[PDB]
Amino acid sequence: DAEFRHDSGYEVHHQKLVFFAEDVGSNKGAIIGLMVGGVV
Repeated sequence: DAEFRHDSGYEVHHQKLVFFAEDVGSNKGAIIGLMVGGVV
């Protein structure tokens, strides 16, 4: 994700992708909520 306004930062070799996947996994919950609607 944007660690700060989509700033640059390769971080590491591929562990960066691993972390991204985790972010994604968790996010899904909030994502569904948004799809439904905040006031829904």
